[PDB]
Amino acid sequence: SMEQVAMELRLTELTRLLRSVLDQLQDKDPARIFAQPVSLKEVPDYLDHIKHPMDFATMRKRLEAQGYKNLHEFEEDFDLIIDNCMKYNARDTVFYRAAVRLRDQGGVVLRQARREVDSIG
Repeated sequence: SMEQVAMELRLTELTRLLRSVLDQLQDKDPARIFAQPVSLKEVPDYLDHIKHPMDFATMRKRLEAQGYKNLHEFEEDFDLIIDNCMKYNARDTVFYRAAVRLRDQGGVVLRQARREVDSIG
C-alpha cells in the first residue's frame, strides 16, 4: 500500500538521522573502548556480570537493518554501553572514566537529536 511505503520512508529517514547520531557519539570515544563487544575469549566470566552486553559495532548492525523504530530504542542501547561499563569496571579505571566522559559528551548530541526527531516527526 501507499501507507506502508510512506511508513518505510519515515523509518529510512529515522535511520539516516540515527546514523549521524551514532557517528557523533562514537567520535566521543576516541580510544575506541566501546567500539566492539567485550571479548568472551579475554573476559570469560563477562556474562556472569553483564546480562545485556552492548557496543557500537553491535548498534551499527542493528541500525543498518533498520532495527531502531524510534530514538528511545537507540538510546536504550547507548545507555547499556555506559551502564554496563560503570558496573563491571571500578571507578578508578580508564574504562569507567571513558564511560563517564562518553555519557557527559553524548548528552548534548542526544538532547538535539530528540528535538530533531520530534520536529521532523
